[PDB]
Amino acid sequence: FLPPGWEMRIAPNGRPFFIDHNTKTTTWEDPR
Amino acid sequence: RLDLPPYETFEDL
Repeated sequence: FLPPGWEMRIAPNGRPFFIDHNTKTTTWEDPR
Repeated sequence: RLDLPPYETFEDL
């Protein structure tokens, strides 16, 4: 359901982000 | 634009 390396994680400020672990980049918007 | 913090690695998958 969630692509390998892609993680849905939140920051303690209440902001959710998708982190791609292979490219190790922070993505805010859903790439679809 | 929502502030983006420089990627820090949280618990690895």
